[PDB]
Amino acid sequence: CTLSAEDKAAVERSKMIDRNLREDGEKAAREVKLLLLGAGESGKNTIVKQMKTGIVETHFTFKDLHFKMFDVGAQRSERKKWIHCFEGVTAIIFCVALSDYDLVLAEDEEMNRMHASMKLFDSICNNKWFTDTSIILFLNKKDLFEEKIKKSPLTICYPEYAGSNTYEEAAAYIQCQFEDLNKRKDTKEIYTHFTCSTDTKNVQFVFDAVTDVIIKNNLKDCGLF
Amino acid sequence: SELDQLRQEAEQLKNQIRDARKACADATLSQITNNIDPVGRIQMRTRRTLRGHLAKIYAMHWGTDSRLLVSASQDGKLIIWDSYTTNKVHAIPLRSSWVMTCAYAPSGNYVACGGLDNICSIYNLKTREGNVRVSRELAGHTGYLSCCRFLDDNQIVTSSGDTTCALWDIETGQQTTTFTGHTGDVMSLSLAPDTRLFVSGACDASAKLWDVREGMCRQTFTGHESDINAICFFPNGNAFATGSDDATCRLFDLRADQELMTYSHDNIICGITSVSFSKSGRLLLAGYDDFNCNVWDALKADRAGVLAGHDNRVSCLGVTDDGMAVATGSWDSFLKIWN
Amino acid sequence: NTASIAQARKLVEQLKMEANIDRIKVSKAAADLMAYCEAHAKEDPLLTPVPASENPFR
Amino acid sequence: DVQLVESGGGLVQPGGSRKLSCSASGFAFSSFGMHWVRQAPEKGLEWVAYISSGSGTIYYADTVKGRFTISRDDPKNTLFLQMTSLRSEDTAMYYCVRSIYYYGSSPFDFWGQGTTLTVSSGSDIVMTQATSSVPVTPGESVSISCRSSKSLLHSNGNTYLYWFLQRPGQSPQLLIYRMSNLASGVPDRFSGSGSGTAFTLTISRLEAEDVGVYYCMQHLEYPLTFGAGTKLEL
Amino acid sequence: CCRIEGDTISQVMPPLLIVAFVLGALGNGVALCGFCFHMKTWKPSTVYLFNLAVADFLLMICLPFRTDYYLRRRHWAFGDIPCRVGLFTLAMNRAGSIVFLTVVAADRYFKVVHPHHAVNTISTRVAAGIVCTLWALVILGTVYLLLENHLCVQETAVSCESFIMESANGWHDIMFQLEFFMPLGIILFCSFKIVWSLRRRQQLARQARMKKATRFIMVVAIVFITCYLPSVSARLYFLWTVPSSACDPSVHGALHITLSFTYMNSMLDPLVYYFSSPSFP
Repeated sequence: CTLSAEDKAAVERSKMIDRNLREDGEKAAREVKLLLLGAGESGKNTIVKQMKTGIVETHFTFKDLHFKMFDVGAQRSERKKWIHCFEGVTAIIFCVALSDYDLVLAEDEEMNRMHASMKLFDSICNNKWFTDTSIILFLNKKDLFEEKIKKSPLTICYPEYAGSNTYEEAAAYIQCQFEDLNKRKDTKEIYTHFTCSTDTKNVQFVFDAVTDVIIKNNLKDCGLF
Repeated sequence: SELDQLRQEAEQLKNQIRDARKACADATLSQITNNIDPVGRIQMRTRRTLRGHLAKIYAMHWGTDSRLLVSASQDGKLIIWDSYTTNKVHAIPLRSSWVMTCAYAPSGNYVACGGLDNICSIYNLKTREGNVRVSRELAGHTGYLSCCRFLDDNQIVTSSGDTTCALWDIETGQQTTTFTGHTGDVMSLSLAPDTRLFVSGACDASAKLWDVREGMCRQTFTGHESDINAICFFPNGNAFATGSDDATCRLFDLRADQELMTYSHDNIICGITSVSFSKSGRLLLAGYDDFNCNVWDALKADRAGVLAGHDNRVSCLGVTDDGMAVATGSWDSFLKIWN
Repeated sequence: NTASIAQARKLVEQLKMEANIDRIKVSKAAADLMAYCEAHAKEDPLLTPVPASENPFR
Repeated sequence: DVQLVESGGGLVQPGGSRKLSCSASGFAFSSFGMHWVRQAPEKGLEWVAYISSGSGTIYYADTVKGRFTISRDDPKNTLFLQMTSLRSEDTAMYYCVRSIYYYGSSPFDFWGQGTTLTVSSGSDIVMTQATSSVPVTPGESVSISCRSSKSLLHSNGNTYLYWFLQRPGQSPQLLIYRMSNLASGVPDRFSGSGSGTAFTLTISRLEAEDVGVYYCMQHLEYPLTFGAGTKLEL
Repeated sequence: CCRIEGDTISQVMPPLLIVAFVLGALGNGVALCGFCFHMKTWKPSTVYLFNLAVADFLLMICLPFRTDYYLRRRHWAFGDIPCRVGLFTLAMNRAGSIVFLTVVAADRYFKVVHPHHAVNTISTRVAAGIVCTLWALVILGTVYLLLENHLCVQETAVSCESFIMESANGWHDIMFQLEFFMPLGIILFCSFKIVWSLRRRQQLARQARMKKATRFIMVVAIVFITCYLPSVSARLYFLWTVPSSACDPSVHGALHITLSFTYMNSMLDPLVYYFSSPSFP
């Protein structure tokens, strides 16, 4: 209607482009977007090789579910200017080393790597863009932490800690201290897993947390959340 | 200590600059402009709604033919739009889907984009093969690339989040000129009409005027209280306007080297993502985080109109080179054309 | 920590050239912007809307 | 490089059936609409059939409609012209033509070399060229005029006039695609102009490289009709 | 053809029908306005919920004529064809309401128990095809009511009734029993699986929002049972004693009362499906 032959053919080309865009969007909607975070090179690499310079794309499939895990390491800038790009991710995978409770960051004087991880977790968890985004917290290097906690007590890291110098009690205390940074407990869930250097069931934990997040999403659609 | 002496000398130089600005200011833009007629109420209607993006649209750019568009969204798709007919001329799949800027060449031959991959990718639109392929990928920025602007088919200035602006040679792919001096991450970029100078707004609440052919900062403009996210020259190239997170737009002059007028309202508290000027420069269009664009009397600091109709944050703005239409992009995956 | 002296010298050199810049009065710049706005006011389709026959987005 | 190679031509008895193939290489065959254009030994270009990208739109000339079949297979970049009930007027050299359609595109830009097939023994836009053969001195400007029965200027401002030059023993190439727009790879000494139904093509500083037959084609509406062809000699 | 003079019936049917009509009309009209206008993107779950609301509203449409029939001491003064249309629309919207409750429950089951299934990724166009096919099947199964004469004349008193007709209306009774019992089984199994899986997830079940979601998953089944069991049970009691209960006043009155609870279910559907969701604008 009031179109030339070239106009009609351009409209047909636009409709084909729309069709391919719809197919690409439907392909990308079934993918799981995960934001990988952590304080420096603590446990990101071991986790990455367990499932599998700007942003790093890690693609892996588990139980017929494709995962898109994004590493924002070596993006040394203001986080708030690009952290809204990951507002629609399924979950945040936060990697924390357990063995750096007594190490120093060496960038600031009298700075603890553990407390830097706590501050980064407090900023990420209570961020305005991640109000309803669940966090899969990974506590890296449990065996190294277990064998070094005998030599170095955790009280040099947490002065208010008064428990025994055992792996289980101090690990639970560290997990509780990280979960206490969540001020939005009524609207988001934090999943904590303790992972060794060579631990096979890390992917299954990520799949279970992502499945819980996906259940929370589907229930909204049904108008029942 | 030489360091304390140089800090004292820098403080003295800053005080001298501030005193030279204060002594040179006699009558503000309001005091001279309050005696002319206002623009009235500027009402614009959504003429076209460009659908097809499926994620938050982060950037746009108009063609110099004032008909062709390019838009970037987190789909990983650069869609080129025929705005007259709402037709998709091209859809460019991106290697990195975290795109935060896009530019369209003045000749119309090329499209650039960039983002969290720290790479400005040049796309050859008019190829012999009939597809849009990557001309080259410009690498060298250590931070996220926040804005890019074509000077010609071979020159491009790219803003980035490594507190550094950069001028590139697309024939060689090499770092021709590096612009340094910003403290925070540089978030916006705007070329002069003659492409002799350009301004950049960064996260240090500062705007700097650079020269392309000498590669060093001429003037530094301050006054904002938060992160500058938008910047745009006045159409004669002798002034520019900024937009930041403190809900204020400031107009700066290159010759006076001062802030002339603040475009702020009490009912506006959210940040400003995009800032664009009309063809005459009388209207200043600013996209905000409260989901709509507010047209400002650029000479009188009066809200000339509100461009409401986006369900999410208006992230990018653009006025055509003939001034005929303004296009607003937003995080709700829609582009709207206004007249 | 001796490398900060070069950065301080570069900063004070930038401030020294930025201070030695000829500045016209803000009234003159305001009048220039006002004259540019008035000279191109009729050729501004957003400020002065064109009829629907001349509007390509009709 | 972009190349279109035709195959399947040959001597055919009347009433027979033959299938033409057009192998495409060097370009994105899927995104291009594809045309069949034949030229009888009387030296006249005639459009035959068209298939769009995605095979969603198919057009035929009134003399081959319901008797010819055009199809494409995008996986292997081949264009097909299934011909049945071949008669003597189908004796022509069939060109496989490449054309893309968007804003600012240049359709009919690449033509294939052509395959020769031999058969033994009203509402259309008439495109008219007054001069069929004129002599020209090299280095001097020449003008080729074309006329149309219907105005080729559309409501969108496009005048759908195409200029083709076919050198002796060569496939036609596009020079001007919408009444003024110079094609890619053709010199700036070719210029097109006109308005409505009257058209002209100016070749300033003519060389022996410009010797051939010049055709004007309309793309306002199907079927696409060519001119008779103006040949430049000397 | 009988003469069951009713007085207790005409005192309590007009109030129940008036309340059901007004409440369901407002509720379903507002729910349809919210689904149509104030939602920018539709999903298959929204399509199923919208069609459930459409069935409930279409059932609200023809309640006023039933009410006017009941105030006139069960006298139908509208003609034969209108009686066919009214009975057909009542039956068709009841069957559509039941079918779309079942489809909503099966959706939720696949959304909660098999989250990563290909069924959850179907386009909304496939959802529209499914709901149109289900509407077609419901219309085909209910269309008989348009082919018969439902008016019974009794001393110049015309009564347009379907269940009280006789010992058996044909397969109608079989279709009336199954259209509750098969969806009852499907809804019970889906709801129990959903609640079981949700409570298995230790970390997800801790939230108050998940507790409210599980509570409403239970409440919808409770409402369906408590609104569709009385009529089915009364029909069974009448069929089992058909010779003794033929033209029985008590049974007839109880059956007429207990069919009002299906309209009450369609009236309560917006309260538990739309006005209860914290995410529906």
